[PDB]
Amino acid sequence: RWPTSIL
Amino acid sequence: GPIRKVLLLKEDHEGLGISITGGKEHGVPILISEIHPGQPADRCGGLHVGDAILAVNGVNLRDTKHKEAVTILSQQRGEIEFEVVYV
Repeated sequence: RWPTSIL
Repeated sequence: GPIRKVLLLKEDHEGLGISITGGKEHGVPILISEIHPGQPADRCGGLHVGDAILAVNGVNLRDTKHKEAVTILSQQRGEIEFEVVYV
């Protein structure tokens, strides 16, 4: 599972 | 798909209006997973879910780890040029 970042 | 150059305009009080996933430590590019409605990426018109971000303002992002990309992307201001490709 990959990370997600809101930017 | 074809590599594209896309211009995004944002003001200093805003973020980019995207979510990213992936990164070199996961063996995949920095990928746009969300375009948030009404925020700068949506407004610019040329960035979409599934695009890999190859570079921003001439900074290569092809072999960047997730958090490296966050730092680089969040530092950009004003008129921001993206190099992107949909795969």
